[PDB]
Amino acid sequence: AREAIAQMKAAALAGINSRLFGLDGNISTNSENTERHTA
Amino acid sequence: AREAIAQMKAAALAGINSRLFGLDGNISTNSENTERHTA
Repeated sequence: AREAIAQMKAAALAGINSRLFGLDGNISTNSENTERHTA
Repeated sequence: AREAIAQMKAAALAGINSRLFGLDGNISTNSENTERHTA
């Protein structure tokens, strides 16, 4: 049975790419403006 | 008659090869695979 177990564990895991990062929360698509308006 | 009996017993047994074994039950024409399949 020691063989058959390892065959199961290996058969049920393939293609799963770990990729320890998820996604970052910090977005900056465009920097902050910091300018004014007048008439 | 002691002679004639022994002649019968010897005449009626010839070519019979004893061969105390019959046949074994254990067959192994090809060993057991123990491998998997995936897509």
